[PDB]
Amino acid sequence: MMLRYDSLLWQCTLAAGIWFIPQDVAAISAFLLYGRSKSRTINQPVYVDNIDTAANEYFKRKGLDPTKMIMMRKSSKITEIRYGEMY
Amino acid sequence: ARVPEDIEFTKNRYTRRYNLATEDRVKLLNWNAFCIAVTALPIAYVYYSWYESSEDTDMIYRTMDPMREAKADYYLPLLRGH
Amino acid sequence: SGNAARGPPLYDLPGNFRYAKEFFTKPAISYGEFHQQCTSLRLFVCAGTVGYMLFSFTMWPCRSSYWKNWAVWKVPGNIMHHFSKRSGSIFLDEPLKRTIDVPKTYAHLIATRRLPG
Amino acid sequence: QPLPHTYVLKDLVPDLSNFYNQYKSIEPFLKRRRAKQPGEKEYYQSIEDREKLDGMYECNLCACCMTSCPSYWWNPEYYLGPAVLLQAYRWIADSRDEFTTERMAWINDSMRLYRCHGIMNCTSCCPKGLDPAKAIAKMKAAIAAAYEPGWTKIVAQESIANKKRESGMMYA
Amino acid sequence: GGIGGVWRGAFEVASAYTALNLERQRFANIIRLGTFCRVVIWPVIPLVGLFHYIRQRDRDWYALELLRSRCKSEDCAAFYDWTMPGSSGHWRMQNDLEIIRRAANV
Amino acid sequence: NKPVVVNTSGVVNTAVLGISGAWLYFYCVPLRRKEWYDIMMDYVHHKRTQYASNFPDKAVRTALRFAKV
Amino acid sequence: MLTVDKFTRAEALQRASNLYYQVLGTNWEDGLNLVLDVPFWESELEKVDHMCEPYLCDDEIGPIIRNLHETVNCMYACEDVRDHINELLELSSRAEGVMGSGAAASEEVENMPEQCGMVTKAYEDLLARYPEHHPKIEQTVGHGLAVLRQLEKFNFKSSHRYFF
Amino acid sequence: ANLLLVPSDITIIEEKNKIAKRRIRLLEKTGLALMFPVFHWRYSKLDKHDMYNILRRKFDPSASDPAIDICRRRQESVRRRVIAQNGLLPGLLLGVSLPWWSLRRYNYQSKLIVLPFCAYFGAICGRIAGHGLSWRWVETDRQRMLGNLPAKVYYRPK
Ligand SMILES: CCCCCCCCCCCCCCCCCC(=O)OC[C@H](COP(=O)([O-])OCC(O)COP(=O)([O-])OC[C@@H](COC(=O)CCCCCCCCCCCCCCCCC)OC(=O)CCCCCCCCCCCCCCCCC)OC(=O)CCCCCCCCCCCCCCCCC
Ligand SMILES: CCCCCCCCCCCCCCCCCC(=O)OC[C@H](COP(=O)([O-])OCC(O)COP(=O)([O-])OC[C@@H](COC(=O)CCCCCCCCCCCCCCCCC)OC(=O)CCCCCCCCCCCCCCCCC)OC(=O)CCCCCCCCCCCCCCCCC
Ligand SMILES: CCCCCCCCCCCCCCCCCC(=O)OC[C@H](COP(=O)([O-])OCC(O)COP(=O)([O-])OC[C@@H](COC(=O)CCCCCCCCCCCCCCCCC)OC(=O)CCCCCCCCCCCCCCCCC)OC(=O)CCCCCCCCCCCCCCCCC
Ligand SMILES: CCCCCCCCCCCCCCCCCC(=O)OC[C@H](COP(=O)([O-])OCC[N+](C)(C)C)OC(=O)CCCCCCCCCCCCCCCCC
Ligand SMILES: CCCCCCCCCCCCCCCCCC(=O)OC[C@H](COP(=O)([O-])OCC[N+](C)(C)C)OC(=O)CCCCCCCCCCCCCCCCC
Ligand SMILES: CCCCCCCCCCCCCCCCCC(=O)OC[C@H](COP(=O)([O-])OCC[N+](C)(C)C)OC(=O)CCCCCCCCCCCCCCCCC
Ligand SMILES: COC1=C(OC)C(=O)C(C/C=C(\C)CC/C=C(\C)CC/C=C(\C)CC/C=C(\C)CC/C=C(\C)CC/C=C(\C)CC/C=C(\C)CCC=C(C)C)=C(C)C1=O
Ligand SMILES: CCCCCCCC/C=C\CCCCCCCC(=O)OC[C@H](COP(=O)(O)OCCN)OC(=O)CCCCCCC/C=C\CCCCCCCC
Ligand SMILES: CCCCCCCC/C=C\CCCCCCCC(=O)O[C@H](COC(=O)CCCCCCC/C=C/CCCCCCCC)COP(=O)(O)OCCN
Ligand code: SF4
Ligand code: F3S
Ligand SMILES: [K+]
Repeated sequence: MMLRYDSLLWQCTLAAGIWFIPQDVAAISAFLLYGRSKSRTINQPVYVDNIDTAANEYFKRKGLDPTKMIMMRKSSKITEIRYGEMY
Repeated sequence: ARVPEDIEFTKNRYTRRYNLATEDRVKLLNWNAFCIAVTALPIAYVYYSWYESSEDTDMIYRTMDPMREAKADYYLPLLRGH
Repeated sequence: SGNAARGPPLYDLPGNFRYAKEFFTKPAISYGEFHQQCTSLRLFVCAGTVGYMLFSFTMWPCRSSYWKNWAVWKVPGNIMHHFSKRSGSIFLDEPLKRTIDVPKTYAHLIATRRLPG
Repeated sequence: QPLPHTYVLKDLVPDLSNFYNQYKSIEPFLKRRRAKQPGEKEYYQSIEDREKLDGMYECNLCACCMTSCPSYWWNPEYYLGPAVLLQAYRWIADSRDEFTTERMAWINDSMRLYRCHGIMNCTSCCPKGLDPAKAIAKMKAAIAAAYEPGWTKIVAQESIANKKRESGMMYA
Repeated sequence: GGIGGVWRGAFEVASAYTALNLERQRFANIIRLGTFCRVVIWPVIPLVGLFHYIRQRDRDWYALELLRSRCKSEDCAAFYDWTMPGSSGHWRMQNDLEIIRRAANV
Repeated sequence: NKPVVVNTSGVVNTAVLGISGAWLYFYCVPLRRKEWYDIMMDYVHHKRTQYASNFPDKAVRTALRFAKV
Repeated sequence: MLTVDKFTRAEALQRASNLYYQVLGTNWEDGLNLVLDVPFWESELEKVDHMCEPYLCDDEIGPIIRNLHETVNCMYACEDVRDHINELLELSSRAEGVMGSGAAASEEVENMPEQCGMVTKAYEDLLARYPEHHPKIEQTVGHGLAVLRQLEKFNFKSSHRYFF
Repeated sequence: ANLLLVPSDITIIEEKNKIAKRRIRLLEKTGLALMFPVFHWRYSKLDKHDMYNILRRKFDPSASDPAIDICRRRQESVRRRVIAQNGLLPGLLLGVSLPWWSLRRYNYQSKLIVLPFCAYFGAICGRIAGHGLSWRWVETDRQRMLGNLPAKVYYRPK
C-alpha cells in the first residue's frame, strides 16, 4: 500500500501516544503509589544484619523448636523460614 | 461463492421472507432481555450489602439504644482525629 | 456525533414534563420517541430520588459526628491522611497501653447495662 | 491519484454518480406555497438576508470535501457528506424559501446529518475556501432548537405530494 | 428410529423456543422494559446505594459514640485509633490483634 | 468539644448533591456519552452477510453433525 | 386482540392517522430505523386494527386503514429487497481484503450479474405492485441499485435517472 | 543488608491450634485453581498458596479459646474469598461467546471493537456474582480484616 509519514493513520497514532501515554503513566503510577502506601503500613520491609542471629531470636520469642523449622534462601537478600511439618 | 439466484422476496406484510433485518430485530430483543436480567446485580448489591464494623454494633443498639432515641454525649476529638 | 433530534434539551423543564407525562398517557409508536419519554422521565425520577434523600437527612438527621469529616474543605486533608500513615506491621509488637480496657468494659455493659464497680 | 475511496472508471477519472444522486435528493430548487401572482416582480430580499448566502452559494460541487470526510469513507450511501449538507443549509437559510421546516425535518436523520464528527478535513481541502464544517454545525443547532413532535408527519405529507414524480432520488 | 430417533426428537423439543414465536405485544414490551432499565433504573440505583451507605455507616459510627459515652472515657485512641492501618483502629480489631500477640509470643 | 447537638444535615446534603450531580451528569448530559452508538453506526451497521462463512456457525454446525443432531 | 380498553371513533381515527404518518415519514433507507421502530409499529398496528375494526366501512377511517396497511406492506417488501442488496455490497467489500489491500481478501461473488438481474427484477415488481409508494421505493431500493451499479455494469430502466 | 521472611503471628497460632487436616471442598479446589498468580515484588498480600494452607487446617468447632475463635473466623473469610473466584470464568466465557455468536455474521472490525469490551464486562459481572453469592457483601469489617492478614511478615528484630 501507499504509506506516508504525514498520513492520517501514522499521525493519529503519534498524536494518540503523545496525548495518552503521559496521562496513563501518571494514572497508573498514582494507583501504584496508593498500593505502596497500604503495603508499607501493613508489612514494612525490615533489614537484619545477620540472618542466623535473627532466626535464633525469632525461634526463642515464638517458642518454636529450630529442628522442625526449615530455613531456605529464596534470593541473595531474601531468606524465608517455613514449617517443616505442614500439610 | 455463488449467491442463490431464486430468492422469493417479501411481497407484503403477511408473506414475508426471513432476512437479516428480522434477525437483527431478534438481536434487539435478546440484548434488551439481557439488560433486564443484568439489572438484578446492582439491585442485589444494594439490597444485600451491609456496612458494619463488627457484631458489637447490633449488640450496642440492643442494650444501649433500643428505640434509636438515646442521646449520647458528644466528644469531638473521638471521630475528628485531633 | 449523536442521534437525530428527538426532543427538548434537559434544561427545558416544561418541554420535558410533556414527554414524561406522555409516558403514561400516549403510548409511543417509535423507538426514538419512547426513548425520549424515558429520558424526560429520568429527569424527574432522578430529581425525586435526590429530593427525598435531602428531605430524609433533614427530617431524620444522621446522629454521629463522623460526618464532619465529609466537609468539602476537609477532603484534601483526608486524602493526605491515607497516604501518610506510619509505616510498620499491622501486627502488634508490644502491648498497647490504654487507660481503659474497652473490651472488658464493653462485656460488662452488655451483660448488666452497668459499668464495672 | 483519483479522489479517495471512489470507484475509478479509468486512470484518474472517478465515479461520482452517488454524489450527484445525493445532491438531487435535497431538491435544490426554491419552493413557495403560493405561485407567482400576475404582475408580481422579483421576490423581496434585503441585502442583509442576501448576505447570509455568501459563503454557501459559491460551491462548485468538485467533491473534494466529499471524499476527504472519513464519515463519507465508511458510509458513502447513507451519509450525505459535507457538500450536500452545505447546499441543504443554503436553501434552509434562504429567506425566499418557505419550506424551511420541511427541509429541516427531512435532514434531521442520524445517518444523513449526524455522521459528521467535526473532523474538519472538509474545510481544509476546499478549493474555493468555503467552510462546510461551519455550515453543518449551524444546521445542527437550528434543527435542535426548532424540533417539534409533528415533524415526522410533515415529512410524510411531503412524501405524499411527491407520489407522481418520476424515478430518481427525491424528498421522501 | 431406534435410539437415534429419541436423541433427535428430544433435541427438537429442547431447541423449540425462538424469539419469533413471541406475541407482538410481548415482543415490544421486552424492548420497552429493557430500554426503561438502561435509561431510568440504572442511574437511580447508585443514588439509592449511596443513601444506604450513609445510613449504615452512621449507624456504625454512632454506636461507637454511644459506647464511649457510657464508658465516660476521654481516651479516644482506645476506641478508634486513627494511626493504625486498615480497619485495625477499631477497638474490637485492636483486641483481636492483642489476642494474637499474646497467644503467639512468649 | 462537647456540643449538645451536631448539625449534619447541611454537610450530608452537600455531599449527596455533589456525588449525585457528578454521576447524573456523566450519565445524562454529555454528548460523549453516546460515543458507543456512533462507533457501532460508523463501522458495524449494515456490514453483515449470511453467505460468508464464520467460525461460530461452523463450530455449531460441526458439533451438531458430530452428535448426529 | 385481547384487551378491555375502549376507544371512541375520534380516538381511533387519531391513532390510525398518527401511525400512518409515522411509518410513511420515517426514513426506510436507514436499516436501524426499521429495526428499532418495527417492533413499536407492530404493537401499535395490532391495537389500531382492533379499535378500527367497526370502522372499516367508515368514509374517514376506512381510507386511512387501507393506506396504513398498504404502507406496511410496502415497507416490508422494500426492506427485504434492500436487505439482500446490502449483503451483496458487504460481500464485495470483504472481497477487497484488509485495508482494501487484498491482504486477507475473501472469495468474490461469481454470479454478480445474475444477482443484479434478480434484484432489478424485484425492483420492477415493487413499482408495479405499489404505484403510490414510488418515493419510498426509490429511496430504499432504487438508491441501492445505484450503489450496485458502481460495482457492476448492468442495465435497468431507471439507470439514466441515477446518472448512469 | 538482608531481609528475613518468617510466618506471621496469626500463622503461628493456626499451626499451634490445628487438630487435623480439613478436606478441601470441590468449589474450593476450583476456586484456588482459577485464582490468578500473584508475583511478589514485596510481601503484603495473601496468595493462592497461603490460602490453601489456611483451608487445609482443621479447628475444633466447640473450642471457646479466643485465639481459636480468631482462627475459625479467618478461615471462613478465606473460604468465601476462594469460592468467589469460581464466578470469574463463567462470566468471561459468556462475555465472549454470547456477543460473538450475536455478531457472527458481521465484519471483523465489529468483533474487534465489541468483543474485548464485552469480555471484560462479562468477567466483571461474573466477579460481582461470585463475590455476592459467596456472602462477601455481608462480612463485617472485622471478618474482612482477619481474612486479609498476611501469612508472611518481614522479621522485626527486638
Ligand atoms: C416431552 C414433550 C414435552 C412438551 C411440553 C409438555 C406438553 C406435552 C405433555 C404430554 C407429554 C407426553 C410424554 C411423551 C413421552 C415420550 C413418548 C412420545 O411421545 O414419543 C413420541 C414418539 C412415539 O409415538 P407415540 O405417539 O408415543 O405413539 C406411537 C405409537 O403408539 C406406536 O407405538 P410403537 O410401538 O411404534 O412405539 C414404540 C414405543 C416403545 O415405547 C414404549 O414401550 C411405550 C411407552 C413409552 C413411555 C416413555 C416414557 C418416557 C421414558 C423415559 C423415562 C425416564 C425415567 C427417568 C427417571 C428418573 C431417574 C433417572 O416408543 C415410544 O413410545 C417412544 C418412547 C420415547 C422415550 C424417550 C422420551 C424422550 C427422552 C427422555 C427420556 C430419555 C430416556 C433415556 C434412557 C436411556 C437408557 C440407556 O416418539 C418419537 O418418535 C420421539 C421420542 C423422543 C421424544 C422426545 C420428547 C422431548 C424431550 C425433551 C423435552 C424438553 C421440554 C422443554 C423443557 C425441559 C426443561 C428441563
Ligand atoms: C469496562 C466494562 C464495560 C465495557 C463495555 C461492555 C459492553 C456491553 C454492555 C452491555 C449492556 C447493554 C449494551 C447495549 C444494549 C443494546 C441497546 C440497543 O440496541 O439500543 C439501540 C442502540 C442505541 O440505544 P440507546 O440506548 O438509545 O443509545 C445509547 C446512547 O448512548 C444514549 O444513551 P442515554 O441518552 O440513555 O445516556 C445513557 C448512557 C450513558 O453512557 C455512559 O455512561 C457513558 C458510556 C460511554 C461509552 C464508553 C465506552 C466506549 C467504547 C466504544 C467502543 C470501542 C471502540 C474501539 C476501541 C478498541 C479498539 C481496539 O448510556 C449508554 O451509553 C449505554 C450504557 C450501556 C452500554 C454502554 C456501556 C459502556 C460502559 C463503559 C464503562 C466505562 C466507563 C468509563 C468512564 C470514564 C469517565 C472519564 O442503537 C444500536 O443498537 C445501534 C447499533 C448500530 C450497529 C448495528 C448493530 C445491529 C443492530 C441490531 C440490534 C443489535 C442490538 C445490540 C447492539 C450492540 C451490538 C454489539
Ligand atoms: C448438566 C449439564 C447439562 C444440562 C444443563 C442444564 C439444562 C437446563 C434445562 C432447563 C433450563 C434451560 C435454561 C434456558 C436456556 C434456553 C436457551 C434457548 O432457548 O435459546 C434460544 C436461542 C434461540 O432463540 P432466538 O431468540 O431465536 O435467538 C436466535 C439466536 O440466539 C441469535 O441470538 P443473538 O445473536 O441475538 O444473541 C443472543 C444474545 C444477545 O446478547 C449478546 O450476545 C450480548 C450479551 C451481553 C453482552 C455482555 C456479555 C457479558 C455476559 C455476562 C454473563 C453473566 C455473568 C454473571 C454470571 C456468572 C456466573 C455466576 O442474547 C443474550 O445474551 C441474552 C441473554 C438473556 C439472559 C436472561 C436471563 C434470565 C434471568 C431470569 C431470572 C432468574 C431466574 C428466575 C429467578 C428470579 C429470582 C428473582 O438459542 C440459542 O441461543 C442458540 C444459539 C446457537 C445455535 C446452536 C444451538 C441451538 C440449535 C440450533 C440448530 C439449528 C439447526 C438448523 C438446521 C436447518 C436445516 C435442517
Ligand atoms: C410517576 C413516576 C414514576 C417513575 C418511576 C421511576 C422508577 C425508578 C426505579 C429506580 C429503582 C432503584 C432501585 C435501587 C435498589 C434498591 C434496593 C433496596 O434495597 O430496596 C429496598 C430498601 C429498603 O431499605 P431498608 O432500610 O429496609 O434496608 C434494606 C437493606 N439495606 C439497608 C442493606 C439496603 O430501600 C429501598 O426501598 C430503596 C428505594 C427504592 C426506590 C425505587 C424508586 C421509587 C420510585 C417511586 C415513584 C413515585 C411515583 C410518583 C407518583 C405517585 C402517584 C400515586
Ligand atoms: C410524570 C413522571 C413523574 C416524574 C417521576 C417521579 C418519580 C420520583 C420518585 C422518587 C423516589 C425516591 C426514592 C428514594 C430512595 C432513597 C431513599 C431510600 O431508599 O430510603 C428508604 C426510605 C426509608 O429510609 P429512611 O432512611 O429515609 O428512613 C428514615 C425514617 N425513619 C427514621 C422513620 C426510619 O424509604 C424510601 O425510599 C421512601 C421513598 C419515598 C419517595 C416518594 C417519591 C414521590 C415522588 C412524587 C412525584 C410525583 C410525580 C407526578 C407526575 C404527574 C405527571 C402529570
Ligand atoms: C442549592 C445549592 C446546592 C449545592 C450543592 C453542591 C454540590 C457539590 C459539593 C461537593 C461535594 C463533594 C463530596 C465528596 C464526598 C465527601 C468527601 C469524602 O468522602 O472524603 C472524605 C473521606 C473520609 O476519609 P476518612 O475515613 O479518613 O475520614 C476520617 C478523617 N480523619 C482520619 C481525619 C479522622 O476521605 C477519604 O476516604 C479519602 C479519599 C477522598 C476521595 C474524595 C473524592 C472526591 C470526588 C471528586 C469528584 C470530582 C468530579 C468532577 C471532576 C471535574 C474535573 C474537571
Ligand atoms: C477493510 O478496509 C477497511 C474499511 O473498509 C473500507 C474501513 O471502513 C476501516 C475503518 C474501520 C474502523 C476505524 C473500525 C476499527 C478498525 C480497526 C480498530 C482496525 C481494524 C484492522 C486491523 C486491526 C488490521 C487487520 C490486522 C492486520 C492487518 C495485521 C497487522 C499485523 C501485521 C500485518 C504484522 C504481520 C507481519 C508478519 C506476519 C511478517 C512476519 C515476519 C517475519 C516472519 C520475519 C522473520 C525474520 C527473521 C529474521 C526470522 C478500516 C480500518 C479498513 O481497513
Ligand atoms: C499532573 C498531576 C498528576 C497527579 C496524579 C495523582 C493524583 C492523586 C489524586 C488523589 C488521590 C487520592 C486517593 C485516596 C484514596 C483513599 C481511599 C480511602 O480512604 O478509602 C477508604 C475509606 C475508609 O476505609 P479505611 O479507612 O481504609 O477502612 C476501611 C473501612 N473502615 O473510604 C471511606 O471512608 C469512604 C470514601 C467515600 C466514598 C464516597 C462515594 C460513595 C461510595 C458508596 C456508594 C454506594 C454503594 C455502591 C452502589 C452501587 C450500585 C450500582
Ligand atoms: C450457559 C452456560 C453455563 C456454564 C456453567 C456455569 C456455572 C457457573 C458456576 C460457577 C460460578 C458461580 C459463582 C461462584 C461461586 C460463589 C460461591 C459459592 O460457592 O456460593 C455458594 C452459594 O451460591 C450458590 O449456591 C450458587 C449456585 C449457582 C447455581 C444456581 C442454579 C442451581 C440449579 C442448577 C440446575 C442444573 C440442571 C441440570 C440438568 C441436568 C440434566 C441431565 C456459597 O454457599 P456455601 O456457604 O458454600 O454453601 C451454600 C449451601 N450450604
Ligand atoms: S471542495 Fe468546496 S467547492 Fe468543492 S464541493 Fe466541497 S465545498 Fe463545494
Ligand atoms: S470532514 Fe467530515 S466529519 Fe464533518 S466537519 Fe467535515 S463533514
Ligand atoms: K428559509
